[PDB]
Amino acid sequence: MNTVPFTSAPIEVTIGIDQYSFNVKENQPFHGIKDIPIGHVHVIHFQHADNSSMRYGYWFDCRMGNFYIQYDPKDGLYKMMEERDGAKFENIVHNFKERQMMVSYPKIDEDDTWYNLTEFVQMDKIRKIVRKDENQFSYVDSSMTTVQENELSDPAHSLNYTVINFKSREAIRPGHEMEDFLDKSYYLNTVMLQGIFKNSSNYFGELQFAFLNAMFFGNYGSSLQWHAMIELICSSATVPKHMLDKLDEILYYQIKTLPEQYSDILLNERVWNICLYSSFQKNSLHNTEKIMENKYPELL
Amino acid sequence: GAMNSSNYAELFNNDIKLFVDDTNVYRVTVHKTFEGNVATKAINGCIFTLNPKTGHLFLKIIHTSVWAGQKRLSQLAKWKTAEEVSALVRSLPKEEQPKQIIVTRKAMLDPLEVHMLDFPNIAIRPTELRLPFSAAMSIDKLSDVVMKATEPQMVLFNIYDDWLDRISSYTAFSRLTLLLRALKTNEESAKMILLSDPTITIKSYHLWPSFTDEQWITIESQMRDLILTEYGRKYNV
Ligand SMILES: CN(C)C(=O)Oc1cccc(N)c1
Ligand SMILES: CN(C)C(=O)Oc1cccc(N)c1
Repeated sequence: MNTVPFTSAPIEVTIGIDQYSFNVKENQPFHGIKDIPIGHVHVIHFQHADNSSMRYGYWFDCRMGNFYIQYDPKDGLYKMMEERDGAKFENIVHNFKERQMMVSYPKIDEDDTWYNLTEFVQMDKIRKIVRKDENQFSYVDSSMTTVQENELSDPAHSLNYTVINFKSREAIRPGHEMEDFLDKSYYLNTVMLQGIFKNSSNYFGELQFAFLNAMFFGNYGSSLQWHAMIELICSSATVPKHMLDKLDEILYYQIKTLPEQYSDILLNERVWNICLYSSFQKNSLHNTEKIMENKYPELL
Repeated sequence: GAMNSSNYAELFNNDIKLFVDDTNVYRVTVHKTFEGNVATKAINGCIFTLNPKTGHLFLKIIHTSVWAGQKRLSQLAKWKTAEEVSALVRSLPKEEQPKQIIVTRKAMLDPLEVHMLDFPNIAIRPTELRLPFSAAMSIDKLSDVVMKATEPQMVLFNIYDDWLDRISSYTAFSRLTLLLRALKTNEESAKMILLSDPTITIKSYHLWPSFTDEQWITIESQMRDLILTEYGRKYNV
């Protein structure tokens, strides 16, 4: 179990750690988060009390270094940093734990939620979507745009998700226009899975990361990406059976975890009704269809 | 964007454009089987592709053999239309290819767009106008090259005959749309207006009679009466 210490909390802020969140008052004696489970990526995220504008945060993996948070009064945000001096870090953490100035990552033992939301998400793939190679952790916020969004403006600050576009030469084989547009199996299995992602685990990892950025930061381009990746599978007549069974599990836990009051903006009515009721896989997402129908019957 | 009453003069500017109508591509007669069930028999159809500025009509005849052994024919018809339009554009010299293609039914947008991915600078547009292009197929000579076809065939016509020697393309299009609206709403009583007088004939190389300018005004007036009436006979007014 690892620790992310905070230098201080000079501004009132709601702090999130994965799916948990807590309020910290201006200048409250808060010095970080302990007992963070090893073996998973994590996200620590922030919303200032004075400016709910800009949710922002950092994706990290404590196996890749010792990381802490420090408020920057010039740029006006909580920044993640790496501490290269190992004995300095251990000494900092042990003092803060001794003075009980840290919150405990509050995982319930029966609870697999975070594992189920991040099963295929790897830090190395996050760092290729979010390019800032001098750091081991990745910054994301509500306003960052995606590569595909830029085509339709600062490249350094973009989310480099895999571009999916159903009306594109990559998606449509010359001479198979109707076939490839109505059955996207070619595009899913050959172009994306065999060609670009290499395997379905990398595909699911990007889908999961896109959902998490949509949910935690209200990142609109990430929501677009999540839905596009769902639609590409559902619109394929030919999908490996293990992929469909895993997709159903993935989506089920995403829908389970979604705030009930954010479903109006985070869920695209057209994609979901198509996927669950019109698509080739309309009968292949039993768990997802049952939770959607019992929790968001309005959308449908 | 969508083509409507507001931007109607754009049809007659000097940017090449084509209307594409797919109504008459997949055509059937519905009949009873010996067992008393219902079946369809397809008949020949056509794609109606019209340059509104010149009157250049590319009439691609769709022979019933193209449906043999195929499923979901109404859906296939839209993709077949898009494939043929795409093939037509690729056959034209660059300086004759359209800058816009306007489809008369919105269901043609995605099929044409996918077939034209190679042509990103050709705009595919819908329209809000209720254009009466199915109604060409009621002109006997048109009913006949389509029905007589024994194989796929492209037939080239000017749908305005020689009108552009005397009127503008705006006026020619308006005449065409009035005749076709007329030939829709009531084929029989609108068939009388054009040839119930035996001294006005069509040249061998034309679709409409050689009306003089004054006879066209009379004819056009008779067609508007027909359309207004039928709109009464229909709605009782
Ligand atoms: C064989 N004929 C004379 C023929 O096509 O009759 C029509 C019918 C309707 C409109 C026109 N223009 C001509
Ligand atoms: C390229 N096409 C549309 C074409 O030339 O159409 C015409 C025009 C005028 C007379 C004839 N016979 C055909």
